[PDB]
Amino acid sequence: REWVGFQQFPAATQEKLIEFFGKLKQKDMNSMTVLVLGKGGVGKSSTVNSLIGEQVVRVSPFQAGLRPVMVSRTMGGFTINIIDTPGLVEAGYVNHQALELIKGFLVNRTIDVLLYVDRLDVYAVDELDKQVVIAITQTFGKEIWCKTLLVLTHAQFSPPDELSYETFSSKRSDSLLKTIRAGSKMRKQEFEDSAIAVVYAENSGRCSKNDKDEKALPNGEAWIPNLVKAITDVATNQRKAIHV
Ligand SMILES: Nc1nc2c(ncn2[C@@H]2O[C@H](COP(=O)(O)OP(=O)(O)O)[C@@H](O)[C@H]2O)c(=O)[nH]1
Ligand SMILES: [Mg+2]
Repeated sequence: REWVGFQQFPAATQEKLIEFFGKLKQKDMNSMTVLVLGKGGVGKSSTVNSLIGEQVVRVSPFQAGLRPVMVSRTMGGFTINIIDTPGLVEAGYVNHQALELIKGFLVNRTIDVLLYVDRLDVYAVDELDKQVVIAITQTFGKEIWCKTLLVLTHAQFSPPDELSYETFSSKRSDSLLKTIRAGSKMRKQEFEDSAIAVVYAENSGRCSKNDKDEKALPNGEAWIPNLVKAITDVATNQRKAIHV
């Protein structure tokens, strides 16, 4: 479908997205496919709707047995495909049936970028997070991690008491990255080489805006263009995409 949501982005965001997608088109990539994975309730669907700028997937405090969905939008000969998914944990365990459904849904498809999504405003990683990584590695292979971005939602979180945002967020992202390294079995150099970048998101209607009317992080940066910059970076990193 035509990309109506694009028209609703502020000019400053439009400008950046055109630059990013324009770079892909120059390399004769006239489309890209983004897979989104995560536990339930972390804002996967919300982040998808933020990226498309339309209500294309269902958001809810409760996890609906639901199926993967591909949302596709096209503009000036360029097409973005984003695959939203059911959560990867159920009742304190990894949901392997969800993973198999997702994998089944991906047959024949080429995945340019994985977004592995979790919340910023969480105080610990636990064994379940590592098991989610382990299961993703078993389903798609170790190589998925060289095409992945860690996306942390609820970025407008303000930590309690004396704690700085920067200390809290660097600890949260570090702990997750170390979990990815552990669950993927990657050696320290191998892991450094995968170069997994951390991107922040705030899907709340109450998100701060910068002075160009763009949804902004506490540092003032426009987060939707940041995330698109990171996606298009990974899409064109010349590591091989993920075929299933
Ligand atoms: N404050 C805030 N709430 C969010 C954010 N992302 C999602 N939510 C809320 O968290 C709940 C789950 O969101 P959803 O997108 O359905 O998560 P999913 O199960 O991972 O697909 C919903 O009630 C959303 O409104 C975020 O960045 N900030
Ligand atoms: Mg969802």
